[PDB]
Amino acid sequence: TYKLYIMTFQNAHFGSGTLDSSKLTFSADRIFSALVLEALKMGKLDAFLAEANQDKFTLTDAFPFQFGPFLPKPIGYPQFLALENVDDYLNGELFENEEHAVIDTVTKNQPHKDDNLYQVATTRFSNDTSLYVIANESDLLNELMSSLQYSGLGGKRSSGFGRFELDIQNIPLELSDRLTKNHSDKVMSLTTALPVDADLEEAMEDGHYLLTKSSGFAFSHATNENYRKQDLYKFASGSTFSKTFEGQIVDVRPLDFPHAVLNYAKPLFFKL
Amino acid sequence: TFAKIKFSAQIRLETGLHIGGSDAFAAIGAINSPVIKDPITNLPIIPGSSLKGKMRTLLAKVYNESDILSRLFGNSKDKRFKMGRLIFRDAFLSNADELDSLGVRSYTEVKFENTIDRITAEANPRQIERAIRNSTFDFELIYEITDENENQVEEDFKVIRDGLKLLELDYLGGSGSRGYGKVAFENLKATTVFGNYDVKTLNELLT
Amino acid sequence: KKEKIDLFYGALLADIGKVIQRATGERKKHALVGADWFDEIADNQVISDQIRYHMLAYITYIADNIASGYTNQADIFNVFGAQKRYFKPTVLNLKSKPNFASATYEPFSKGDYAAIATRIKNELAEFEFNQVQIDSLLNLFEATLSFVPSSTNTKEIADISLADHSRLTAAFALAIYDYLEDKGSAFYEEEAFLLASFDLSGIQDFIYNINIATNGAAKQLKARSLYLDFMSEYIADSLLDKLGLNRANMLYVGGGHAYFVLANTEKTVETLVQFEKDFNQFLLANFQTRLYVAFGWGSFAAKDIMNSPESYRQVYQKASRMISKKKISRYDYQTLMLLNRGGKSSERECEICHSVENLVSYHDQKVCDICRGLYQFSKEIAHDHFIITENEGLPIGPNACLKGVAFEKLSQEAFSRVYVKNDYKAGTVKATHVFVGDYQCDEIYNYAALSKNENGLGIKRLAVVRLDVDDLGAAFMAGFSQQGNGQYSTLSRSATFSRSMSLFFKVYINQFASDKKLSIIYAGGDDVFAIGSWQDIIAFTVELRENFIKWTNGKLTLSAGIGLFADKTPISLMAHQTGELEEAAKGNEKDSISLFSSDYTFKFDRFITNVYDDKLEQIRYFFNHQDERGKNFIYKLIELLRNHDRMNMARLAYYLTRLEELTRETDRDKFKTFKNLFYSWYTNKNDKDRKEAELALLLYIYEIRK
Repeated sequence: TYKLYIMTFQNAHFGSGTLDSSKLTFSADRIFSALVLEALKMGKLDAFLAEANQDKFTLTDAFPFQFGPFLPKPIGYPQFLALENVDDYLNGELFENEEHAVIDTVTKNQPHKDDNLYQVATTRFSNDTSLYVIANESDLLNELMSSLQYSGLGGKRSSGFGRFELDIQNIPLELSDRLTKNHSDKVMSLTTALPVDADLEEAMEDGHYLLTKSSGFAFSHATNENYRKQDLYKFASGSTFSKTFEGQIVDVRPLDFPHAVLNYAKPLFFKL
Repeated sequence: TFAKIKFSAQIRLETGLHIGGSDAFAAIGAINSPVIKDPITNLPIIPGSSLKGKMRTLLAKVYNESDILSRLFGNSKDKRFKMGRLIFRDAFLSNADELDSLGVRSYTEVKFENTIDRITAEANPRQIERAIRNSTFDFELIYEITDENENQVEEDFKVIRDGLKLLELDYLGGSGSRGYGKVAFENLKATTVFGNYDVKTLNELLT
Repeated sequence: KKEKIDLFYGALLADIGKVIQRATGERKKHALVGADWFDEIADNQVISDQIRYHMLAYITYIADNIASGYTNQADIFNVFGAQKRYFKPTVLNLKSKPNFASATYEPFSKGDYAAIATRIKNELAEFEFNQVQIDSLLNLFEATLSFVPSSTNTKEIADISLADHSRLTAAFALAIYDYLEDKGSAFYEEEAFLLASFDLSGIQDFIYNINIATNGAAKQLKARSLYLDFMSEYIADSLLDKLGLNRANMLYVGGGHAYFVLANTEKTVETLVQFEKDFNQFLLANFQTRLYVAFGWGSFAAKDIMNSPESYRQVYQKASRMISKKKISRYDYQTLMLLNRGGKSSERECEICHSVENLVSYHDQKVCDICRGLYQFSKEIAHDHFIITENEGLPIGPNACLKGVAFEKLSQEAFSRVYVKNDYKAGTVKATHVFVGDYQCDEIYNYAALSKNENGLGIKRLAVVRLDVDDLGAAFMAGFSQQGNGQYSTLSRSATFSRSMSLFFKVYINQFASDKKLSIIYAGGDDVFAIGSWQDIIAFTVELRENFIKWTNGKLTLSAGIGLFADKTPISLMAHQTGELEEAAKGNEKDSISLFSSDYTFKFDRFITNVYDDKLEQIRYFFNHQDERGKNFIYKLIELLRNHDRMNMARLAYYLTRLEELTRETDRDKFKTFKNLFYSWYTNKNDKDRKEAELALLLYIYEIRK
């Protein structure tokens, strides 16, 4: 709400459902699960969840940062837009997407083995592009993300991916004025949110979203076996709505599991 | 407590690195087997997976029959040891300006090779691209102190340095049984970042 | 419904006496000729009585007036960017030479029409007029009464076939019958018709979800693209037979798209929404949002289409905006709570679909339901008939499946789906035609070893084509509104266009490869993907593009990307490094055949006429009538062509002049003409001749390799 972070990667894998395909942003439950796995170690996640369950805790997925903050294309009412261009895009002439990251793909190996060729895609950022989560300024979050500097984000992360440099900044105005979370007019979820149920019936009627399917494993220390998550369909970073809704933190534990698998989907919005 | 202590080296080339490539096209008179590069910089890269697996196959000959490889490089099974506390990073060719001040045109060279048949004695030439000699790359390696680590921190440092004395004896790269590797770790130090730890005795140990 | 099928046959077999008049040269009206010939040919009271009085008969009258909106049938391609041809009236044979409409074929034929009229007299006399027998009476009606002109007496551009004209009279007749069954020449202003459509989002993502470590990769690509083809054709036929209609209420089914000419009736809207929700609950049950079918319908009137520049684009935009809204707004709040609230404790996954429903392995690790069904269908693809059975395996519908039967009985079926056999060669009762581009030669592990000529000269490579038309959807939008006052973009002409682009790239692409040692994996006009041996791949692309500019009158030309790959490099890695080349081929003015690498992207004009038949033929004529200069000379010529500063022009001058005095003085003059050629097109200031010489010498070294 109050303080945009800055992640400067220069090497990152961000998943997309495979290893052969990566994506240049990372869909806010990834950064929230990174913080949960960073507060599970240095054991602190009870404080981070008593903070996180509050309505003070907002969090927001990454958008590019090339000399200024970007926002998604709002889906409907005629790919990213700088904040200077969003009002001109709601008139809409041409805002063709420049290069933020080049998505390379490299074949790798496990030498002297039998089915050993895997292929890792990689967003290689173009020497100025950063990714900027927007979250509420809090010291616990700063101790968490200043060590996610050195643990990394997203992909392989122990083979040298997703490792950044955090450069916490104030939010520039005309982007702080339009983060609302309780509005009643033409609004845009710049997170990937999942509404509460009756609130979701309120959400579907004139919401212009994508769906995008957050899924596809639980990272644990208590199974010695990899169990699939509960395959959560969500909304997109575009996803215009009317009458701003209220999201969840959807427990997607693979049933009969020792702990919770949280999958942050509650929205910070953008007025338009 | 919690810490993330990073290691640091300029990793110098004593012969030429050949690493990698995805086999685009042969291009009849051009480089068969080009070296891996950076898409933005077009400079040679030592990727972090290539360092990580290489020094965990070097430690799978010393520290094998294991728990200590498993907790330093993860294991897909074995619920404790997933992302085992070592966070590699790609290496990024620091001394490019020095290579243009020593005077060289490209940062990679083309080595001409061939293969002479045992019966016909007919040649078969190759043009392997190498990352040229006396280049330094930036090597940093995050080791991650937690409480379960704080049981057993120091014997993970008699491995890492032991895992860096072996890349200086094996080759780190592609066809390095005939030259082509021979990497070195000049100016090898350690420091602590996010947390708080004492790396005085560690930095005396890294000699 | 007996009135409805009598209405159908009396609309579709209406104006069949135009062939019976064109053959044998009669004088009276074609309606009376067709109805008397029909009463002499078969026994049907109401069908004859409405072939009589169509100029239930009143529905056929109004439908003929709507679908209307001596020379041969001209083309489709007299209407684009201006450059006029005519067709010789023949029969569509799906294993034969194509009918390239040369510009000199305007002739009173009258001898082909004897064969057409005797074939309709043969295969329609002993014929039952049931409801299930409409399909052959479309399909055979495409074989004969295509390539014949619809109405030739007027001086209007007769691009419209008689087959397409008659099937649109049938379409508007059934639609008028449904609308007038809802209610009970001011009909033209009444909004009666409803151009429906769908879009199957996810076709190019369902096919290419294969990994570098797929066990069998190219069989999966062929089976998946054919599976989505049959899915869109079953959506088309399942909507048309769930509703009280049939095929010919349809324009094409090419991509994921299919345009129908349904009626308003206040009941096609509700069965459209119901069929949409039913089929999408099917797609949720078996795919989990990997692909989604969205239906959009634009209502319009009869006077709206006949105005025609400004109104057909309006109803097309109306039917596409609802598709766009349903593509954005995906689901409806019950399905999504059924999607999220699961209690799955999965441990294994499909290694392809990443889906968890029912997982019994077919290979080393694990596989899904649908991926095991495609493992079955990739072996059943080599059959000829594809039956729509209930619960037989590999599903394409809610109460339906699909399997490739080897022309057998003792099997349940609903539709037979012939695909490479003709429009009538071995038709059963419920058989409809599918256009499929699945030529197949020796299997793909042998395309890299059969690159040699059995004389040991040829490099063991394996080439891949990904060619496509430059802009298809732009031609669907405004390809026909370029001439006139924006006119000529009618339903009929766009239908004939998309049929002839779905007849070219799916039927005639097999006869462009009825040799040629390559396996066309999927071909649909929006894309072609052909893996084969490189000498035959390059000849395949050259032959396809030259036949495609003998087609289309030189408009709408295509742009290919050919990649050479070694032995057994995986088809996931192979179909992606070739998509890069054909998007670099689309990375210039109109088109290019981007060969081997990301450069070498030559325009097709300064290719086949200029590399493949000019420069390589002179290189081949030099190094095959001559003995002393070998591959070392060609290697140094390629090196000097690849470096090329001005100093290399000096070094090449010295080199060629220095070797000229090192020949036998009986071989000096042949070398001297070759020296002058190479030095002329090395220093030619066009900048193109150097690149063309470099690729030409690449090709000559790839030929002569032992």
